[PDB]
Amino acid sequence: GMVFKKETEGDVTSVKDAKIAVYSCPFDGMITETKGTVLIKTAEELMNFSKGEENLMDAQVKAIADTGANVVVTGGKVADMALHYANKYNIMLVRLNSKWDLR
Amino acid sequence: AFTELQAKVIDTQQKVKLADIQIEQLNRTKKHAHLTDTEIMTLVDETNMYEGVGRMFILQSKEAIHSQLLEKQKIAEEKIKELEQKKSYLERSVKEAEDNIREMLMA
Amino acid sequence: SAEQVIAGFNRLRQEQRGLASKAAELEMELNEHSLVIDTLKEVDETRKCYRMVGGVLVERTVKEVLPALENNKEQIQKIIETLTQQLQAKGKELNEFREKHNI
Amino acid sequence: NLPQLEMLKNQLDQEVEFLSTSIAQLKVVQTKYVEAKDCLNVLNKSNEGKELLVPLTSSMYVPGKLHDVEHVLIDVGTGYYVEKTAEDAKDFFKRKIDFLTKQMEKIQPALQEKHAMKQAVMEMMSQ
Amino acid sequence: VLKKLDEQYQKYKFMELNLAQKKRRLKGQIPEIKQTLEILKYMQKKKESTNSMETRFLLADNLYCKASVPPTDKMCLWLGANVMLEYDIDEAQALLEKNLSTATKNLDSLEEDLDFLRDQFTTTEVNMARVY
Repeated sequence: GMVFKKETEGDVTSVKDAKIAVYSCPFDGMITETKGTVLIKTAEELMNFSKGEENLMDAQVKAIADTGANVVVTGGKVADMALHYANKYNIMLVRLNSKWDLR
Repeated sequence: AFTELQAKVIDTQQKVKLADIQIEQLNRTKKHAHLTDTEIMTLVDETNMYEGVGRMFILQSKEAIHSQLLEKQKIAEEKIKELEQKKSYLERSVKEAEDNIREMLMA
Repeated sequence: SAEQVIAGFNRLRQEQRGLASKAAELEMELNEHSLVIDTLKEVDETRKCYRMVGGVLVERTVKEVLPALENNKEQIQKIIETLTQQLQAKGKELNEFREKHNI
Repeated sequence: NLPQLEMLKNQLDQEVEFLSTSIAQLKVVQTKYVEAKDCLNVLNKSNEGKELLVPLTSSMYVPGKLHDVEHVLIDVGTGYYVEKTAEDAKDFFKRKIDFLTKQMEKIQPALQEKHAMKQAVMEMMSQ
Repeated sequence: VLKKLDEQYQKYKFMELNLAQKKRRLKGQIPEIKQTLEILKYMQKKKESTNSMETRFLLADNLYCKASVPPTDKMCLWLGANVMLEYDIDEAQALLEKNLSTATKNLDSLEEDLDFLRDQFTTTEVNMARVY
């Protein structure tokens, strides 16, 4: 059966009979640099964008848990805020995947 | 040569586009002057009625204001005849001349 | 042929811009009907209310000004739905006549 | 030939719209000149004494009584007070109406010149 | 790297135009409410300013008729949308002062928050680009 070299992140699937959700990039990771006017005027909207980002990936692992899939395949990188809700939801995660892994 | 007679009927087309839009105003000004006459012929309670053109509103009795507002719809009623006769005339001028243009260039 | 499909979709998009001017023109007026009917009810209505627009003042009372306020607000929200349905129905009609013509 | 004309027809489109907007501005200027005569027509005919609601300021009206209908202010110059009678005031309004018409009349074939030249570029690219 | 810098330059510039559509509507409200207070607070009424005064009425924008004023003591203000109510000085005064104070603060409190809503839009579009 299918052998994936990529390191298993989070706990194991809830069932071995799980529905396999294969996604190109559901989870992200944030870093930025100087803008059109360099280094934007506040850090409050940086905190305001960071709060909805966690509740976004909270609901992403939740809606996969609601729809029946107990494993998510991430061709993009793993978010930290996505990760600690995925452990409680008992859904297995792949940290990263290449072009051949998804196809 | 034949280039000059092409541009004459093309310049006549944009005069029709000016003629088409004048009738849309003058039909609206007749009915709106009729519409304001209905609302003052609606009330019977008060003869007090203000008319004006700017932001002035003079105090007059309403009955003399009706007959003037009867004349307001009527002049706008008078102009839709002369424009539509004109608009048809400029339409007949360009379109019948357009029959001359294309069939003898393609010939 | 595929040119009758890709050009007919351009025809439906241009009617979405022809839909765009008429409905939003009425939509700016209903919010003016919103702000007027609230200030009249809060202020004293025992003294007689008039109707002042550009060029005419007809000497009225509160009982004749009040119902047309609620009437002209309700007429606008019906037409902006009505103007949406008619122009979007027109985009459906021109597509099938282009497909039956150049076949 | 053709790449020059595709740049050329796009330039004349702005030049129509820049002139036609200037036509639209000057019609507003002569609009109040028509409007001031028609206010003045009611003034001499009615009488002195009638009550008017005039703008104290924006959207605020003050009542008042009407007197001396045969003497009016005309605002000409750079913003200067000119007292005239009401009879000479009608002549100067219609003079300014024909003046603003004259300001648009010098633009008007040149407005049509920028339109007809753009159409000729559309024909020369087509021919 | 300058390549990450170049993408954030264009995404910052395009979001400036969406702010200027909202500030100018906030700008257009301010002088109109400004004319209401200063003309009223200087004349204060025919009543409060001690009977018959002078006037040159606004019939049009260039045609002013000179007359003697004396009205009765009311002001028929204009609300809009087929509504005129007759008012007095005390009702018309405290209302417009409240609309005077807010229209500055509607311009002031938003123009900072629009500058950070632009900064939300430029920051959001670049982090998704670097990941996927």
